[PDB]
Amino acid sequence: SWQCDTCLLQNKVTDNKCIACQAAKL
Amino acid sequence: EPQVQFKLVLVGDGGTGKTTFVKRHLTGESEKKYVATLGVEVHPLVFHTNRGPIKFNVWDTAGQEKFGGLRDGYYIQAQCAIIMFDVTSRVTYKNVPNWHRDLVRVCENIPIVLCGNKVDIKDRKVKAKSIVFHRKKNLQYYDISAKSNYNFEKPFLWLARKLIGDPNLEFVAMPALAPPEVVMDPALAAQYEHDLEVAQTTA
Ligand SMILES: Nc1nc2c(ncn2[C@@H]2O[C@H](COP(=O)(O)OP(=O)(O)O)[C@@H](O)[C@H]2O)c(=O)[nH]1
Ligand SMILES: [Mg+2]
Ligand SMILES: [Zn+2]
Repeated sequence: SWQCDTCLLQNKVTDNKCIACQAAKL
Repeated sequence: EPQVQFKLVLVGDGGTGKTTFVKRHLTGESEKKYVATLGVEVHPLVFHTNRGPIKFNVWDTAGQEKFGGLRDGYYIQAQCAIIMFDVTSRVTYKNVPNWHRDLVRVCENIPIVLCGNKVDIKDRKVKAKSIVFHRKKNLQYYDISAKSNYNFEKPFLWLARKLIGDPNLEFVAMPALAPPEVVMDPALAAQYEHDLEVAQTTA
């Protein structure tokens, strides 16, 4: 699991963006 | 090596002191981030447990609560929460069930702590005897005083023990906190702590 460097939420590899704020994975 | 962190959502009536509260933690305050698509400052609060470092990622609102309920995007993946009311303000306590509902709806069964902020003020309105919502469920309750740091750590310790499942988890050191801008009388703290016990063993 990677981490979104905008909100710090722990998303999944299958996720390509954030399931909380709709922010792109870098 | 991967880090231990939880999303913690901080909800309750506007004016209850949520922002004042998450901000007592200097490092969290300075490293906090800003989801602009949701109007939310996330505050990384690290606590040092006898088991290691744990990060509560506290989501604090940019005020949107005074004008209605929050969007799912806010509650998403919450893994614990703090509900806050103002002890000088009965209506904030009366809206506590409201928040709890809007929460559970999105976060099926997560640990929650109920908090009575502003205990520093002398003329209190919501005494310990009135605080009853937490009687039900899985709702630990603490008096707190953001501006004096009183019981600041309590809500978090209790949440850490649930998410780890270690009743014997301890914080080795109290995090770096902003100096108490008001004093918390040891008398009030003692009467109020006593008024909490003489309630848990009663009704
Ligand atoms: N006496 C006292 N006042 C507080 C405390 N925490 C917050 N306040 C006051 O409550 C008002 C609103 O606080 P704020 O953090 O902005 O509330 P929020 O809307 O829940 O985020 C401010 O004027 C604060 O100074 C506290 O622990 N004690
Ligand atoms: Mg605020
Ligand atoms: Zn995000």
